Order: sequence, then C-alpha cells, then structure tokens
Amino acid sequence: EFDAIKIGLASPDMIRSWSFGEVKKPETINYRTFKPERDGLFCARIFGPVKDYECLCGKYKRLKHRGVICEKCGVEVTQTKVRRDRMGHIELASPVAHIWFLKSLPSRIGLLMDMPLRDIERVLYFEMYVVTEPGMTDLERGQMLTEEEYLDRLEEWGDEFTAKMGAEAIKDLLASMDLPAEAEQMREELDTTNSETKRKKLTKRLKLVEAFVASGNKPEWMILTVLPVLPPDLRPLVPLDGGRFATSDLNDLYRRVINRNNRLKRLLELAAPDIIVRNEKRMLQESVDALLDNGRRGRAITGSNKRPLKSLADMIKGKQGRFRQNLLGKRVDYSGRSVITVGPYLRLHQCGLPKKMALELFKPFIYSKLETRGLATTIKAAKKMVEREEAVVWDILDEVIREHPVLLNRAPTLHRLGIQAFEPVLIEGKAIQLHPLVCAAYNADFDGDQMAVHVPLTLEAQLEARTLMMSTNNILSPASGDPIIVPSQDVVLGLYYMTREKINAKGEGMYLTGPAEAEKAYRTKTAELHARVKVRITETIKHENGKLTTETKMIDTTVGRAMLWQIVPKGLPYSLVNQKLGKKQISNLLNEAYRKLGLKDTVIFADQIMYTGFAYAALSGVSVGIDDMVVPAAKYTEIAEAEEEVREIQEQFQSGLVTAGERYNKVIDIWASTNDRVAKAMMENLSSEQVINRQGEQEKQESFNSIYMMADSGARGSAAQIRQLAGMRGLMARPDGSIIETPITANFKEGLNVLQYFISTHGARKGLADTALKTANSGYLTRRLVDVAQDVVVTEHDCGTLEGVVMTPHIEGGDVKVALTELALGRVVSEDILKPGTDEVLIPRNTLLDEKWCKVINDNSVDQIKVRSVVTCDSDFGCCAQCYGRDLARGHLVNQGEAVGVIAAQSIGEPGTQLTIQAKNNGSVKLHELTIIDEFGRTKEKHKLPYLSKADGDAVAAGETVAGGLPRVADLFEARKPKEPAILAEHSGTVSFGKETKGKRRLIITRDSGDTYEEMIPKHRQLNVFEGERIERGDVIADGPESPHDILRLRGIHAVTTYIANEVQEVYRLQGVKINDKHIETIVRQMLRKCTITFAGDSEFLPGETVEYSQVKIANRKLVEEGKEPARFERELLGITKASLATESFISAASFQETTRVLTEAAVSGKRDDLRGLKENVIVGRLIPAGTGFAYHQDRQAKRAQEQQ
Amino acid sequence: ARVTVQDAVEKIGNRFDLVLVAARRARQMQSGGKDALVPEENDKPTVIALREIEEGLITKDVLDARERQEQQEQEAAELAA
DNA sequence: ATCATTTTACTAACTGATAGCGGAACTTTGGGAGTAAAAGAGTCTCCGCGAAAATGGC
DNA sequence: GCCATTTTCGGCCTCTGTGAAAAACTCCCAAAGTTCCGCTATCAGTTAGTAAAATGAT
Ligand SMILES: [Mg+2]
Ligand SMILES: [Zn+2]
Ligand SMILES: [Zn+2]
Repeated sequence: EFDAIKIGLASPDMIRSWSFGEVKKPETINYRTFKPERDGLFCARIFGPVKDYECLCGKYKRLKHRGVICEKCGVEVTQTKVRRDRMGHIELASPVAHIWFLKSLPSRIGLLMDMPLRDIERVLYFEMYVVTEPGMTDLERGQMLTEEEYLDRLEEWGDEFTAKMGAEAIKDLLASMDLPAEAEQMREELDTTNSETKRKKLTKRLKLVEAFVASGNKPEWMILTVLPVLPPDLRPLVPLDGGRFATSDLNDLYRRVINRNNRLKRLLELAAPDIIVRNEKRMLQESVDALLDNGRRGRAITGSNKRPLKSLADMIKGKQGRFRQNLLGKRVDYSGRSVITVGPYLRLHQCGLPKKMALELFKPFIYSKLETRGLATTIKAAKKMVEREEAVVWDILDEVIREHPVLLNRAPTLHRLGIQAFEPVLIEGKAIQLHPLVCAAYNADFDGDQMAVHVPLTLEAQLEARTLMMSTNNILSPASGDPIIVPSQDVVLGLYYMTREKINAKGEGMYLTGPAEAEKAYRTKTAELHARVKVRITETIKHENGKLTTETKMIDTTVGRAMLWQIVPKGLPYSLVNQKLGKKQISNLLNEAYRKLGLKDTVIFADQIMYTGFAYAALSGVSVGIDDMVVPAAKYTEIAEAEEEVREIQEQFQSGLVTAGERYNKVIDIWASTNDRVAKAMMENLSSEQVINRQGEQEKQESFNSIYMMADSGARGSAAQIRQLAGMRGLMARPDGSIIETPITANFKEGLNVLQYFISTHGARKGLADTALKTANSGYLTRRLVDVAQDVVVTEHDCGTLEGVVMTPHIEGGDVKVALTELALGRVVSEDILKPGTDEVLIPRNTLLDEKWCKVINDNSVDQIKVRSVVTCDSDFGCCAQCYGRDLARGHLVNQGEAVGVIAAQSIGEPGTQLTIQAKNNGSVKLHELTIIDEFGRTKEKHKLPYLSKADGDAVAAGETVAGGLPRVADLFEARKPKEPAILAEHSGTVSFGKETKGKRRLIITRDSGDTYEEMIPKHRQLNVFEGERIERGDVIADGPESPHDILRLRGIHAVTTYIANEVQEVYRLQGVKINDKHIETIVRQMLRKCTITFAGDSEFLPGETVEYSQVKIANRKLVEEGKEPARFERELLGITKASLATESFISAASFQETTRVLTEAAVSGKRDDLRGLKENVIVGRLIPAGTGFAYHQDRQAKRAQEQQ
Repeated sequence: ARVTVQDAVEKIGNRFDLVLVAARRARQMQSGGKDALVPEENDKPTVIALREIEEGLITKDVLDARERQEQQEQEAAELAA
C-alpha cells in the first residue's frame, strides 16, 4: 500500500485540508441530554455521528440514508469510527510560536534568524520590539528596541519603518528571509573564514538553510496560525459506572486554548487597551505551548489532581508513550498464563496444558470442527455445547491440538530461548507442565513462577513454530554454541551415583555378557550398582569420513556404567561412560552426540538420560542429615592458634613495634590463612573414607557423603558452601566495604550468635540490593545494544572481499587463556593456512572451520591465521554469510535473512545479571615485547618489555629467569572518554621540547618532511618520550587508559575492534561466561558507521560533515566508474546511544528515545523513512526484512527497480 | 506425526525457504482441493507438507512449475470457451 | 382423452389498531443586563536523585 | 578552549476507580420541551366474491 513515510512542516492550508470543520466553542456535551454541542470539541457536524448511521435529530436513523447530510443538524449519516479519523482546526486570533521549533535545543528559529534564544523569547514574551522592515533608515533588520527607544524612533521617522512584538514579528521576519541569498552569503563567508567556532556556527546554519531549501518547507510555517484538533475518540469523554465521566487532559488544554482565543477576539473587537491585549496574547501562547509540550516553557499547568496535565508530546514520548507501550509491544488475543509445574514424563517437544485453558484458547477451532462434522448446526449451538462442556467437545479439542504448536514464554525474555514452541498435551489441572531440560533455557524454577502461552493461528505461523521455534531445534546456545539442554540437579546426581565405584561391593569380579546381563544382575540383587565387573561391550565408532567400525571387547567397568551404556546411542566410544559422570561429563556426552550423530539422536539421548537420572536418583535414596556435616577436629585447634597469636601481636602493638594498619593487615592475612587451612582439613575429611577390600586390608575410597556427592557431581553446591556449612564462614565486610578483623569462627551446623548473624546480614542486604539495581542496569544496556544492532541482517552470501582479521591464541603471561581452536571454530578463512616452514596450502580459502579442521590445525600446530569478520565486510547493507560464519545455534553456515544483530545484543546482554620474568616453558625467545616460542613453532609465552639473560633467537631452558564488570562493559560500548586518557603520538617524527608555557606544557615533533607539529600536554604527566628519539605513530607518550577514539584515529579499525573485544571478553571471562567474539564485532561494526569528510572531492559532500559510510562508499564507486575525483573520509567511532540516534530512519530513532529532538530534526529537514529495518516494519505492522519475510521484501525491491526503469 | 524438522532442512537447505514452501503446500491442501502425495496418517496439512518435502516430492521448483501450468491450462480453457 | 369440482389467484370491503407528523398552548429552562459607601500588587510550597552529554557565555 | 546551566535516562510479568475546600441575587424575554388533539399512512385480521387452474372420476 505504502512504501515510505514522509515527515515535514505543516502549512496552514494543509491543516485546513485535514480539518472537517472549525471548533468555535469549548463546549463538550450537554449536562442533561449528554449529547454533543454544536461547534464544540465533540461536535457531530465536524467529527461525525455518535451512533452508527444516525443523526443527532434522529430523523435519519437507518442505512438507506447513508451519505446524506441532515438539513436540521448537518450530521452525515455514516459510521461512528470516522470520529477516530476526522480532525478539526482552530483559527487562532494571533500567531503563536511552535514550542518544539523554539525551545528544543538547538533553537531552529534562532539558528535561521541568527539571533539568540533570549532575544526571540523577549520578542515573544512582549517585552521589547524587533524591526521587521528597516526601510530608508539606519535601523537594521532584527535589531532589538526597548519600548522607550521605540517611541523615540517612532516620533523620529514615523511610518518609514516597521517594528513589532510577538510571534507576528517573528513570522514577518522569517517570511522576509531569502534562503538562497543567505546560503550564498554564508558559503562565501565560510570560504574566507579562519576561526573554528565561527566555522561550526555557520556550517550548522548552512546545513539548516540548505535543508529548508531542498525540503520545500517555508520558515514562516514554524509559527502556528491554524491549530489542528485531535479526533474526539482519541481524546474521549465517556461515562463511567455510577454516572461519573472520564476525560483526557487534552480536552482541558483545548478548552483553555479556545477560551483564550475567543477572549482575544472579543478584546480586539472592543478596541482594548494595548496592555490587556498583550497579556491575552501571552496567555494564548502559553496555552498553545502547554497543549503541545507541557512544562517545557515554564511551570507545568496542573488540573484538579495537583498533577501536571498530559500533553501530545507526553502522549507520543516516554516509556509509557505510544511507541514503547502500544507499537513495539502489545497485549494480544489467544493468550493465557499459568503457574508452571515439572513434568518428568514429557518429551522434549511436549508441554502440559490444562484442558479448560486450552478450551478457552482454541475456542474458534472447536467451533469450526463442531460445525464441520455436523455436531452443531450453527455457531450459537457450538458455543452452547462448548459452554456446557460435553464429552464430544473434549474429543474435538483433542483433535484440534494434536499437531498444533503452542508458544511458551517466561518474563523476562533475556534471550530468544525464553520463547519456545511445544506440542500441547491435555492434562487435568490448572498448572502448565514443563519439561525439566528446558528450565535452564527459561531460567525457570518451580517456586511460584508463571508462564504465558500463545496460539499461532495461520499456517505460516504454525510452520514457523514447528521449524524455527520448536524446543527440539533449540538445543545449542546462540551465544556460544554449547548445549543448553544439559541435565542438572537430580539427573546429574543420579548419573553420578550410578557411575560411581565402590570397593568390595556385592558382585565384585563377576563377568557379564553385556549391559542386559548387568541390568539383570542388578534387578536380581546379585550385584550392586558400584561393583567392579568385566563387561563385554560392543562399541561402534563413526569416524570423520563416515566409517562405521564395530569392535567387541571386554572392558573393566561397573554395573551402573554398563546399564547407562544401554541407552547410549551407537556411534560413541565407551570411554565417555566409563567414568564417574558429573555435570561436565554429561555435557561432554551430549556435545559429542550432537557433533557425531545429529539432532534426533541427541534429543532421544537427552530424554533417556533425564529418565535414567531421575529413576536412579529416586532409587539412590540420597538424603541430607545433620551427621553429613562433619566439622573437622582441627578447626578448634586452628582457631585457638590464630587467637593466641592475635593476642601476641596485640601485645606487640602495645609496644609500638608495628602500627595499627600493619596489625590490621596481618590479622586479616592470618584469618584468611586459617580459613583456608580449616577448609582444606574439612574437604580432606569429607572427600575420603577407609574401607575393607577383598583381601582384608584397608583401602582408600572416595566418600559417599550426600553433601560431598552433591558438590562433586556439580548438581548443586560448591566447595565454598560446604566450607560455610561445616568449616568457617570467614571474614565479612562492613557496609562501606571494609573487612572486620574478627571473623565468624562458627559454621551453620554449630550455629551463629547475634553478632555474627548481624554481620552476615550486613552483606546479605548488600547482595540483594546490588542484584536489584544491576538487573535494571543490564536491561538498559541490552535495550541500547538491541536498538543499535537491530538493522544487521545477513543479506548476501559472499561480498567478495580480501580483507580480514588476524587471529592468534590469547596469551596473558606464561600460559594460554583461550586456544586458537575455540576462536577459529566457525569462521571462514580469508587467506590460505600454509603449513609452517612449507608452501603447502593445508586449508584453502573460503572454508568453514569445523571440528575436523580445528583438529587438523591443532595437529599441524599453526599459530596465526586470518579469518573474515563482520567489521571488515564489504556488504552495503548488513553483512554476508561468509564474513559472519557458522551460526552457533544451528551448527552450519548462517542463512540468508538471519537477524544476527539482535542475537548478538541478546547474547551480550543476557549474562549482565551474572556480572558484578622467569620462563615456564622450553623453547626460543623472539623480540618484536618478549615472546617464548616452543620447538613446535607455537608462541606460548608473551610478556611486556619495560624500557635480559638471552638475546634474540637464543634458546631458553625451563626455569631460566630471563628478566566493576557491568559498568565497564557499559562504558566500553558507549565509547566513553577516560578521565585521564593516555597522550598518543599524533604523527611520526622526532620528539623535541618547547617553551614551558605557564599553566601547561607544549611539545613539538618533527616529521620526515620537516614539518613541526605542536602538542598540548598537562604539567603532571610522567613522560615516556625523550628528545632525539623518532617515535612512531601510535606510540605511547603518557601512560594511562587508552581512548578508543584515539586508537581508531591513529591505529585503525582492526586495533579498536581488538581492543573493545579483548576488554569486554576479559570482563566476561573473569566471571566464567563464554560469549563468541562475532557478537561484539557485530556491535563494533554498528559503532563504526559514520565518517567525517576530509577531502570534499566532486561528490555532493562538504568538509566537516558527518555522513554514513555506506553512502560514501557507493558514491566513491560511482565516481570511480565515472572517472572523477573520489571523496576522502575519516571514520568516526560513536557510542551505541549516539549511533542508535544517528540512524537514517527517524521512526526507529524516535522509538528509541528523545522523540522531541528526532521529530523536530526530521520535520525541519523533511526526512523520508524507507522502512528498511526491523523496528519500522514492526511499528507499521509489516513483515520484518529478516527470516521468512526477507524474500518477500527482496521481491518488492526488485519490482520497485523494474517499475522505476 | 513427525518431530525434529531435520530431513526437510537437509532437502531444502534454508529453514525459512522450507517454511514458505511448506506453507504454500499446506494452503493448497487445506484451502484448495489439492490432495496429499503421501498417506495422511491422520496428520495436519503442515505435517503432511513437511513429510512431502522430506520425501523430495515437493520443492519450490515443483510448486512454481505446476502453478504456471495451471495458469497456462486456464488460459487455454478460457480461449476454448 | 374429456368433464365437474375443489382449490388457487386475484379484487373489494370493513374493523380495529398503531405509529408518525403537524399545530396550539403551557410550563420549564436558558441566556443576558444590572447591582452606586469603599473596596484600588499572587501564588506558595519545596528542596531527601545521580551521571553523562549537548548547548550558550566568556 | 573552559565553566554553567539544561536535558534526558534509569529491567520484564501480575493486581490494582478516584477525591474529598472554596461564598450572590434579581428581573425580563425568547426558545426549547411536555402534553394534547387531529389527520394520515400503514398494517394485521377477517370475510365475501369472481374467474380460472389443478385435479379426480369416468
Ligand atoms: Mg522463581
Ligand atoms: Zn438531523
Ligand atoms: Zn562479507
């Protein structure tokens, strides 16, 4: 229907064209008949009838008279919904300035007229004059005159000049302006200007003037003469129960405006004294400003609630505004909500749904099937049968929901795994039954949690739920690629208990034919689950090439391990099950099953694992008791020793040998050491036991303590919590953060006293409050990331670019932090991976690096590779499939139309709640910094080189001595400037001292061409440079935090990308959160979307102008094809908020935040919204250009071009 | 009945294109009079279309081909009138 | 295949009622003008927020 | 180039009416509103009558 949204200024003729009449009276409804009043805010002659196909008279009261205007009233006989579309207008007695174009900084009227806002307000506030036509007088246009001065020059010259007050003066000045003449004069002045501030001022004014000329808008339209009036049904006055009426504040504001306008007209009819007329005009201006934007001009007008009235700007803007409350998010039909329970019998794609709840949700389908089979003749009969709840209705409901997917969603939806598709199963109850394995996906526990359900209606939606959103497809985490359906708690505990080993168990040493005989022995009470036996295992390996090799051999194992192998699918080794299975082992089993067998086998294996774990956790009988918490006997001795030497050092303090701070420090140190010793003793006492073996001797066995088993299996608990239960609680902090000297020397088994409990509450309250605030911080950060990256969609397959980023193992000392395999998993090779010291192409170009090639690289021992990245992509809009790589949630190359930006933003923002020189290897030494490289050719040590035992290339043996998170991520993504940034070498040359100017110092640098560049530096700076040294570009002069803008300007795109990725990943890896770097590079690419033009060239770009990089790239390509001088640009780094607000589309910018500024800029410029992103299509209700809509949108674009031909 | 839409995405390659093709086939079988090429086995049109795609009987090529065929046949029939 | 009769299709008339429209008169409501000692500067309370960025002023 | 005052932002679900004060009569006139009566259009109910078609008997 429509392809673009055009915004701009509204002319009075256009406003009259919109309006269906003029509102002349502030009347709303009669107080007796409750009927609209003529020429009022609710007039039926202007806005439409209040009853369908009726008139206020009642003479025309049926449909035969449609479109006929009653002669007695004037009300057109039509539908009432026209009252939601029909507009009105008010003919204002005097012009009023638009508040948005006057007080939204920068003031557009002041910018256009080159006058300060204060002077314009003084003219508007009726204080001092302004000259409109100077005439044949020394007076100049736009200069300000006091009343006394006005009288003097009026007695002097008389009618030769015209000087006015108010918005009439501003409109008579704006209309007298010649935009082309001003543009030419300011172009000439900018050509012969030198000052930078003046350059900025007139370049802004020139941009505004050229925008006005290009858009076709007139400046005088910024002063309102005709005021449009909203449809009554959008500002309704409707009766409540009990005779009360509910009204909108817009009615009060409109009534005020109409009353003041009518009073002004009456005063002008009476030939009023001037002062009263000026007061009335001020009141009219104030009323119009309050109606448009209340509180911006001055004191906000309040009603009878002592609370400010809500205006149109408040109605369209804010968190509670239309954009965020009704356009980007809506309340929907065919939805429900219920508490969630656990269904251990369900399959991974099944969810338990109440029968009544499904009956209410699927009611139209039940009607359709009740008529199709002839059980109900008409829809009323079907409704009656559904209401009476007959058995055939239940059968119809069962047939309806058979293969109909349903959507389950839990708030908050941090990532896309928070909404999934399941097959409903009717259950007797009122609570939704949920599969346990999806709980980690939902972050849901059964302590009162509620989940919402949605019913996809169309066939397309059902197939989308079945194919994309089904739980069986979403078993890999899109943030990392690791499995997300890993077992936890009871399943892990059962698999751990069954796979444990016991010494001298019943049935030890027996020989079993296989898992079936092991199960038979277990059920017959012949052998225990933990008896060491020898089992004949038939084991099949599916190799990388697809070879299926079956080997039958006898393996030493336990009965439980074979019984668990009974459910392991074919194609996996027995070594995965021939061990005690914690959370890590089961996760590895599931990952191997996915990587070697597929998805269906993985789903069945996960279901069987959950069933077996639940069953054998039930059969285990694991229980927590007061005897399971064994406090070590060494704890009391250690406490006594610590207290004694505390007494000794207190005596030392009374002697003056040490200060109070040293005493505090060593008391804290000893208390930490004693806590560590007590924890070690308790862990040793809890982890082991002595048993009698077959020979009769005493053997060492791992303990079967319930708490120890819970902690070791990884189901629930850790070493720290066991330490608090059976050891020491440790030192705690004061509310400010300082650590109390005396720690809690008691655990929870013995019990704390009053003081220790109070100290514990000190930190518990801090933790709870920190969680509460960090949740909101993470939500805001995620929203900003989504709004900055929502436009990134995979649009092509290959962009044909040779650029890429270099990838090496991440080294932070003598050990590797992350391997090259982890970073290269799923990336496309940019240049061929040659074998070290050889010219053989091991891995060719444009090949995805999967597990096989990762193993190949690890075996070959390749150190540095180059891969394609989203930041270096050449795609005009979005990115291409190859530059992105494997999609972590699916395992293959990313498909066309994937909204990778939203996935990246969600992946980064979801863990926000969790967020708060001696050589050690044998090899050679290489200098660039200090690097130690092994004999295989891998760099295994990286260390800094402050300004040595071995020289470059000298072999070094082992042991030789050569000699806070979430705010950090927020500032990193916002490109925040550090308070004390590091001074960086702007240009390459030799350093030279200069005049030590008072206040702060100056320095100079001599380039290769002899040009001297001056640098301004503060006094308090520990300089690293020395005179006579040629410092390279990007060398550090003053140490400190590095500004990302400086890194981008002086090092390049790759350097800033690496810096941001490394810092964000350091913050995340400190907490143990695994997030792929392509997400952070999809955010960094969005940051680097603007360029400032340095060389204008012949393209339509001005120097000092910030424009989009893609447009400049296309313009440069066109100019090169035309053989004309191309443009030169300097890429700019913007934060996520500024990049979000600097988008080409104004709908998305207005929907994000600061609607007033965005709308004002779009209106003055006359911007056009092409609806190319997700948010615009969501707001206008069209298909998003991502996924299943992608092809659709593509088709339209083709037709566009084909028609434009 | 069917679960785990793997074979279909292997035959098609792209999940979204598969969704669109299956939606077209299901609309043909439900709104139109077209019959299934596989035993129904008490399955909804979406499941039948997915099974047909898995068996290789239905692709985008086939659908567009037979749609153009129906337009040609209808044009010839209207000429015959 | 043909005749005679009942039912069908079509006019007229009377009964009785009911709703709608128009005119006369009365009560109810609604808008407007007037009030002559003199009276001749407002509120109106609050203000328990912090951090970062974008505009004037020098 | 640097203060100094504005400007705008601050997670997702579910229930969940509010506010409450505050100061005129008096007279005159025209228009809307209520009620009543008369005229007229329209219809449901019933009967009678006449001419013709359907139909059964022979
Ligand atoms: Mg909970
Ligand atoms: Zn009317
Ligand atoms: Zn690319």
